[PDB]
Amino acid sequence: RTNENDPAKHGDQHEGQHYNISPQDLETVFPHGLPPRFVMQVKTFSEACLMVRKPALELLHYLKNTSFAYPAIRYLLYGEKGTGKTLSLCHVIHFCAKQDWLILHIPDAHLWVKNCRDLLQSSYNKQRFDQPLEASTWLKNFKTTNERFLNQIKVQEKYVWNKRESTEKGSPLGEVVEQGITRVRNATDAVGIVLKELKRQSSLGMFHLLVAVDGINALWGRTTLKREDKSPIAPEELALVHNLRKMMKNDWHGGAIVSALSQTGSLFKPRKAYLPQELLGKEGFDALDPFIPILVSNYNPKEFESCIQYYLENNWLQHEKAPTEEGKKELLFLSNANPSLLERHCAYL
Amino acid sequence: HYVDWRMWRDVKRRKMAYEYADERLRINSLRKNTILPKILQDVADEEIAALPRDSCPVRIRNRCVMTSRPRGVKRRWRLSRIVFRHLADHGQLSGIQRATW
Amino acid sequence: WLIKEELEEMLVEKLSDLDYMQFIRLLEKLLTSQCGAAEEEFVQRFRRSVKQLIEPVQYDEQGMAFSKSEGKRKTAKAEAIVYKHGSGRIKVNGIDYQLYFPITQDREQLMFPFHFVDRLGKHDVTCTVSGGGRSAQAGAIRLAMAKALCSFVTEDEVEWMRQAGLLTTDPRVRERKKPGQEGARRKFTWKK
Amino acid sequence: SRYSPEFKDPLIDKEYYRKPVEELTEEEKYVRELKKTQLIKAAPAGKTSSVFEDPVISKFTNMMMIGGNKVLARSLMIQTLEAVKRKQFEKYHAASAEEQATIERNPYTIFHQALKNCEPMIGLVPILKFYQVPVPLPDRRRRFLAMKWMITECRDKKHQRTLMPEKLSHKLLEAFHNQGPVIKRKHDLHKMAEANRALAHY
Amino acid sequence: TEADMEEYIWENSSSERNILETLLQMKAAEKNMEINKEELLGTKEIEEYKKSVVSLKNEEENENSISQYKESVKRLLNVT
RNA sequence: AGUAAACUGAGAGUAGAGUGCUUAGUUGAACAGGGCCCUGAAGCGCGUACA
Ligand SMILES: Nc1ncnc2c1ncn2[C@@H]1O[C@H](COP(=O)(O)OP(=O)(O)OP(=O)(O)O)[C@@H](O)[C@H]1O
Ligand SMILES: Nc1nc2c(ncn2[C@@H]2O[C@H](COP(=O)(O)OP(=O)(O)O)[C@@H](O)[C@H]2O)c(=O)[nH]1
Ligand SMILES: [Mg+2]
Repeated sequence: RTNENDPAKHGDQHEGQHYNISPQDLETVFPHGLPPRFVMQVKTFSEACLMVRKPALELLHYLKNTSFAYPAIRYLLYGEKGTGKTLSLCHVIHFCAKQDWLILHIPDAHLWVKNCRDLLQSSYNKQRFDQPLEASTWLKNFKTTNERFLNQIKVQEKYVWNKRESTEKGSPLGEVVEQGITRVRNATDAVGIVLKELKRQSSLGMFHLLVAVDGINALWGRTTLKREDKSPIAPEELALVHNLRKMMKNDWHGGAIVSALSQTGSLFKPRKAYLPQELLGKEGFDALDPFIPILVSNYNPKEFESCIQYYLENNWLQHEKAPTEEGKKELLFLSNANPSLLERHCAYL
Repeated sequence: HYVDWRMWRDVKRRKMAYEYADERLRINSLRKNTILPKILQDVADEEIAALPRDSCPVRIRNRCVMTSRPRGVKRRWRLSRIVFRHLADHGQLSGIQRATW
Repeated sequence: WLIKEELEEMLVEKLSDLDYMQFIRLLEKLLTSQCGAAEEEFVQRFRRSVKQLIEPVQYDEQGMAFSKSEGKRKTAKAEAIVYKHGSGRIKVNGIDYQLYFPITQDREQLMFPFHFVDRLGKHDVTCTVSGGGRSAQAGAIRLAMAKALCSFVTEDEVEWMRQAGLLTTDPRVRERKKPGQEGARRKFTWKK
Repeated sequence: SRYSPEFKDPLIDKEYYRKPVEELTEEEKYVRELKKTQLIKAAPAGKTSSVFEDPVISKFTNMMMIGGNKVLARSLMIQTLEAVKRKQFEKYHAASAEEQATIERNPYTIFHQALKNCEPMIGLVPILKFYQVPVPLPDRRRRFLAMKWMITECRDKKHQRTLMPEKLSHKLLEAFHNQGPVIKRKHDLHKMAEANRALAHY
Repeated sequence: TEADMEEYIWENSSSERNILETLLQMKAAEKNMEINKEELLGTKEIEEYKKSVVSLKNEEENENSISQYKESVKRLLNVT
């Protein structure tokens, strides 16, 4: 536990201690993305406490040393399953949001590339496919996270939604987002327009952009979605995926592209694929490189004690032997300091 | 002096099939392909049909050599199950013991 | 006492059950009659009498001590090397135990011996397993680890493990299907 | 059984082995000495020496098992425990100080108390003289009947699309509070026993 | 084609092109136009980077290889 | 009791042909305590009766 709640002052001195996110900030900045199990824990406890760690502090120092004049640099948080990459990305997202950044956050790319009942054909490009439901979902999440910047940011082009309906240069980005949401048919197109406008305006310096993409390995992998002829679909055929790759490019400046690999839900990948190349594949490695790889691993004994004491204080560990050092040692044995295994045991312990 | 007229018929079928095998082989190769004219394959079909019915290998049955039983014949010994059991239980078959594991 | 067949062979004679009972009762009376050495020697001619092997502690090139053992379950075989000192690491087929055994039941099987002797985190283990299903592999690794740990735990601890069942090879193996019945005991649906 | 009759079931209890010699009686000393000579079966994979071992819950899991999916059975059991704890936590948080004392929050305590509430004192067997007759139930039968009744009630199709964990948690809380169709079933059994009282002399 | 070689070759490779591009971007931002392809590739840092990348691409991938690669990338990107 | 149950392979035979048969393996439990009207097996025996 730390008294410091501002995400710009805390550093290594706070290592091994929880950092609280207020409910209002959780709602605004993080209406999505956060792991389902941590969401259940937050619902149970009324406390969104993430222990600060070297990975998150490192990437915060990276973003403080970043020069927006530089073309946006890529960072890649990689590791095994349940090492907390998602929560580190969320922590840094909170930092940038409190720093007034525009957070272009992708909660998970695995969802975008599977189980898409609504798969129409993009009007803007008849050779691609749209995912109106997911487009609307992410548009709503982005609006929730950056409503303030939504109005402040204007468009710089004419965008035709129908033969008679269009949006005009200089209009606020709110008009585009509203069109995408209400007119779900235009959802993917609005997502692409938003990505383009945010990229160009970050280049112009209207704000500072953090492109925080979770499970980035999905983009350059494979897809299970099948055409009306049952043919397989490659990722580029998904306008969302192609636009997200365009964003993953570093050609633009005015921000940084942070990403976090995630095997959870990955397609055709064996359970043990956790290395950057093994996940991204040749195409993904080639697209991301250059990148700064940051490892996320199990807990150390200090952070293990911090997590256990957090659960004990919250009384989550309602069993009698949980405070006992023997129970602590058994938890360490079973979870090998793995955050996800530890929590998935503590849930019924 | 075969066991029965059915075994003798089978022997005749075997001899006829062996004699006419190559002609049957080539005619069947001609018939089963998608290159030659359909008229060519039709003339081949009538030729194969005109070839003696008994020459067809399908009409060859694996009757027991020693009793001409039409069913339950082990292909490795060509003997009916009854005769195989008799010999095995009399120990006349090398290396074949009884069943216990 | 020696069984009736043993006595029959000893006497190269054919006895009866009542004959054996008479002889055994007379012998029992001879016991109870303060049989001295000169008599106990004769009696022991009719008596019949009714521990896990401690493997050597070998050493590596670096001089670190360890003990190697093996064990088989169903169709699985496991060779386990347990080091005198270790931080509880248990590498299976070059893989971490939790990764290799994605089932908490198998993890508990692995933990059972070391938990029983309260030596968790005091030994580093390398287990190479082969053959059989997941549960068979878990059982084989557990047996091998228990045997290897015997060398490092005291004799009383070894006896306690053996009593518990850690050190006893499992004789339960699949029973072969029998002809004319679906399973080893499943008789085909009784027609009528 | 491949185990010969000589084999004895292993005893898994640390305290039984740590008990001092002096406290042992002569009979207990003899038993301990004897066990050193007997053959012990290999331990079943189910039970161990964990301090969090509950034979009642293991039995309920085995009963709830279908076709050998012990993994799913255990998942369902733990999920029900968590759900019951969550509901109790919500009630405790929504309850005043005085009611917080009376509010329980231990899933195992609620589980066992509910099963005890669902145990049937008496059960009716066919007696011949056939007549359905009120007859006392052994404790094993009472516990088994309670478990089976709970599982059957949770498996009733009346619950539409509801998941086994939620269903079982709700039924467990109802029984814990001495309500629900399982308690109604126990009461129906007792009423039938009362009505057939006259036929008990058979 | 590159899909017809068992051995990855850093020369004329995506990684080589990308690292050269990154160096050019950094030096352009620094504004010192004292840079060239040969000048950038002649430094021992790029040698270490290419060595590590070749190791990762061809040899077995392990923690030691990943750590060496991370060290090289950090020294190249002037981040520590 | 590695039994039931579930699942997956392989073999016999044919040119081909089974949801049939044979066989290998995997996960893998619950009851085991009451009684004899019903079936059958006995002893205690009873009473029938013809060869
Ligand atoms: N810094 C932290 N603060 C609090 N809890 C944490 C932290 N890091 C990890 N945890 C706990 O670890 C659990 C497991 O993390 P989770 O699996 O969601 O992360 P991930 O790295 O995205 O992994 P996965 O590959 O499983 O998606 C989280 O639910 C959370 O409870
Ligand atoms: N409906 C609509 N969509 C647009 C318009 N302009 C841009 N977009 C969307 O914005 C995304 C980015 O556009 P852009 O990169 O310039 O098109 P591309 O380079 O040819 O793929 C596209 O995928 C479109 O879906 C427009 O005028 N109308
Ligand atoms: Mg994460």
